[PDB]
Amino acid sequence: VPDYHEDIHTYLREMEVKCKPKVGYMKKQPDITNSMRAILVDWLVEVGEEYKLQNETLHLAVNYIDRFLSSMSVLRGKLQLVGTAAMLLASKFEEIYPPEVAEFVYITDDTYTKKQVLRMEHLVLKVLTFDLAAPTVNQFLTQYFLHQQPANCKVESLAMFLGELSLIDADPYLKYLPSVIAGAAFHLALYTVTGQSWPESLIRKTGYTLESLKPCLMDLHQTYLKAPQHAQQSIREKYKNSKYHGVSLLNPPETLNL
Amino acid sequence: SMENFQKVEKIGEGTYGVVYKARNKLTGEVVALKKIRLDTETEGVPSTAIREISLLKELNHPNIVKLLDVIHTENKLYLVFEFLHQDLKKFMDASALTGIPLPLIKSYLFQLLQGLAFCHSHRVLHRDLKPQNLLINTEGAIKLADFGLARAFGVPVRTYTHEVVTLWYRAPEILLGCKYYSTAVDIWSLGCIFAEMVTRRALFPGDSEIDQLFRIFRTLGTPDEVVWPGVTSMPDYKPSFPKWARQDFSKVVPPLDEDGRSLLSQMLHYDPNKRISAKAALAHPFFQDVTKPVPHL
Amino acid sequence: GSAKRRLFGE
Repeated sequence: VPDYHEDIHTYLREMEVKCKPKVGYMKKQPDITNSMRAILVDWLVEVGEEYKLQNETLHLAVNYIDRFLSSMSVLRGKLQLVGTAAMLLASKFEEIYPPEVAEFVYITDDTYTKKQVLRMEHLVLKVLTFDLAAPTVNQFLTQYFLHQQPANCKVESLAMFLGELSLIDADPYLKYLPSVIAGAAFHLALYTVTGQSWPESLIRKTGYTLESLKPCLMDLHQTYLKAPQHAQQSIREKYKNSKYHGVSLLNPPETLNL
Repeated sequence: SMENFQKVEKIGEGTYGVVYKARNKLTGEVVALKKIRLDTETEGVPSTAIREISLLKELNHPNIVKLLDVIHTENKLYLVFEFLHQDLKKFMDASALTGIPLPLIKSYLFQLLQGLAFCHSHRVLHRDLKPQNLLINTEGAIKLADFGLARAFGVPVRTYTHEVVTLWYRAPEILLGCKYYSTAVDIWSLGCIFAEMVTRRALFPGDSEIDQLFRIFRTLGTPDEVVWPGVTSMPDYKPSFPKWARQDFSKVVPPLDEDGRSLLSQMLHYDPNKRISAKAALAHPFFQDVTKPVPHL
Repeated sequence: GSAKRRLFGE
């Protein structure tokens, strides 16, 4: 809807910064770890395929978690509750048909009650001061796709895959803003399937050159290289289906030429 | 909390509870209070709400209604809004024989589109613009309101909720059963509302999906593959529809001079890709001479 | 059809 491409993009670029969570946030959280975070996000991924939600809801949910765990020290028993409650929130925000709450109790395998989920819902809401309309790695990729010469579901798919991979890894990717992570991905995903690269009309639109991307780009590449060997695979299995053109089986480049 | 508000009358009731005129006992400020009923074990905070707030929270504009506070009290939610005199459908009922001064029309719509263009540029769809939903004040401002059904869109757009816009203001791409829609739907509505301001009576008043299409058809002409490539391939399109033809707008909208007509139709385009937008509209020649006259209430 | 699960010590 080119009438407001830029006008939206710009707004968004400015919103991330606002809805950006605190980098080493896990370092002050006394009873959880970047490690357990992943077990957490990795699961949500899995929840997302079962209940047939949107990629958006993942990215939204992850981010509510990150933001929230940026302010409330939560204990082990409860990380899962926080994460269920945010899934629910991203649901209510973004799906036409949000899963219901009992369905969300069910996927935690009756850990918490109904009340509890709903009670956290609120806290998350209060703590987030109702600011749930976040930009996501998804949002930007979606937009960047439009500058695709020409479009190619594989590249689109891989782009996603990658992008999503970063949800799991609190370090570094908590370092990067979604617009970059999405920059880091789309390129990576291009060069791989078509050996092209960050198209110049996105240098112009986002003002991010190859160079500026590099530090995201390097990390993103590792993370891609080592994806068959990471502790959490739920994403990887996901981008095995035809839905996503089998991209997780594509074999990444072995050197980024950067 | 509400320990500090006094309810005054109940102005309006909607969706999930009521809507009250309220004054703030410390500051005097007259406010509108929309209570939202929660309840544990139910779906929690309902999602009209979640969307209603988060989106409203990020929409700051003279012509978007202003959220002041949201008061989370464990058992209910209260949205605190600035109070506005009355919605645009009373003002219009109240001038059914008088009329609306052209420069108030001209102005109300400027404003409207200013609010909407901020909405859109901030990737929020309103999805329920109609008179009951536009509030005005003594001083001649007008603001988009009731964001109940608003949602944050993406670019490009995804398939959204198809059950959408009040029948009368529902653009055809929605009517004819579309899988995708966007901003255009916000502009069908102003479009209509525009005319409704001019004639002081509904443009296309239908009482089911078919009628509302027909009325549209008997005005802007049965559409074809030349004025809107894709039509005869949209899901709920029937070859059987009748091929009425276009009335001249000088019938449809008799008081509108040359330049309103122009915008009215650029607003009322069939093809959504082509249907005018905000910021686009604003710069239209209708609006070269705009001002801010004060409404006779 | 199998994603329910209890992630940690509660």
